[PDB]
Amino acid sequence: DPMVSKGEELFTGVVPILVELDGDVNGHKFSVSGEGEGDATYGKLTLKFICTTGKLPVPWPTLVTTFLMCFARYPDHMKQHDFFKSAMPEGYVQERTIFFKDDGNYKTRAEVKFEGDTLVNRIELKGIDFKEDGNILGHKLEYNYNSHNVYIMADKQKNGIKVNFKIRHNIEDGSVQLADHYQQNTPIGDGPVLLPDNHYLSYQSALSKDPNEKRDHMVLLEFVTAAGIT
Repeated sequence: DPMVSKGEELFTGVVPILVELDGDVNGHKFSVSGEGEGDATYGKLTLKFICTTGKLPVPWPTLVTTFLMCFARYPDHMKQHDFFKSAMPEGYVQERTIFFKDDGNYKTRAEVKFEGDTLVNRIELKGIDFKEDGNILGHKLEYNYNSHNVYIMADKQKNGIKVNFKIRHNIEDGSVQLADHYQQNTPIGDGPVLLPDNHYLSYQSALSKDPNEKRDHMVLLEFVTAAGIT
């Protein structure tokens, strides 16, 4: 399939990844740069994020979804459902609103595209209506991450896809902080793109630290596989 092959060819190997985020949460201004590589053949990503403005004013875990769906492993039997690679190299806009229960919300707009051999994820994030002493600005979340599937649906009107999913961030008392995700993606380019039938991506995420790193940071190892059309 010559259409589907174009975007596929870009992901057959290990691809360098650049992430840039510019953020403001309740007037806490911060920037994060991230680097690593992704191997979509295996749905694998390896990333390290640095807060370049000092201390991250929010928990790392809350930014994990915001910090690369083109790196999912879509099985062969599902290749006609891979919107994300089909939009490449011209890329796609990923937009979200993320509602933290009993707290504030994040609004994000990201451009995911190739710049030569590097896959770039450029993000702006605005956070509003957060409680200073809430779980987010008060840093009350565990430094870990639960496995979640995420349900991709076609969004014909936007030449694109939508996603809604809920993340549960474990708290230091057995409580969970919910983060209700609404997401839309649309091509940057004008060309044909795949419009999938409903399916989902399964995510597993592990967070760690680098002993040699003195800046505030997050090491992220992720695996992501498409499923749900049998």
